[PDB]
Amino acid sequence: AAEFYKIFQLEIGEVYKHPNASKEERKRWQATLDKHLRKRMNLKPIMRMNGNFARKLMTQETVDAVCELIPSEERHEALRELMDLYLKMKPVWRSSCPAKECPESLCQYSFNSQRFAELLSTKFKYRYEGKITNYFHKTLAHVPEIIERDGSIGAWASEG
DNA sequence: GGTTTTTGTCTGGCTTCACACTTGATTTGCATCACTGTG
DNA sequence: CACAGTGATGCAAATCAAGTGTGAAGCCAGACAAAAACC
Repeated sequence: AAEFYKIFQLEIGEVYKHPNASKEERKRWQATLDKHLRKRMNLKPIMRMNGNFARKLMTQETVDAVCELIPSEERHEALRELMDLYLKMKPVWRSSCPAKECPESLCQYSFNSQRFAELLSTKFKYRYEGKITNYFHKTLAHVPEIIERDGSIGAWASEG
């Protein structure tokens, strides 16, 4: 979700049309996103991101509120489908027992991963060519093997 | 079988607690509300 | 889909206070009378 914050922060300025930008433009995008977040979702800017911020910003209303700052309807649809895919994927690895708490999300995880992969490769070409983050690689590749090997993922987390 | 312990009873009579109703008049319990905090 | 708080508020539910005449239970008397675990 911190990387999604960065994605919104970069896309609010329409980087896909302007490949080059200055740190002043980056700070402008920072300020606009932070203001609109505090105005609509009642959040605050935080220096290093935490779990409560992650859960709040991984909501459909996050994109439903940030689309007002970007003009492109194609970008609106792309962000909406990206958020939908991530929210479908989250219960698989956050469930305390995915075999008896989200079988519908477990049965189509591979198809959702393929759709997310193709969307990242095509519609967000400006960031994910030759560089993909560790956590997206893990989430898109190794989750079904982990759930088949162990039985659950969220039970073995470090929140305790 | 003996021996000791462990429970059972006997009826008249005593105290002690629960209840039978009803109409309010409190007092107790538990869910709601949007949030933090360790990352 | 982290989970245990954080306190004020509000409504459902439990307890009760008033009245007297009952039932139901526990126990007192001293004595007689069956089960049961070791020889």
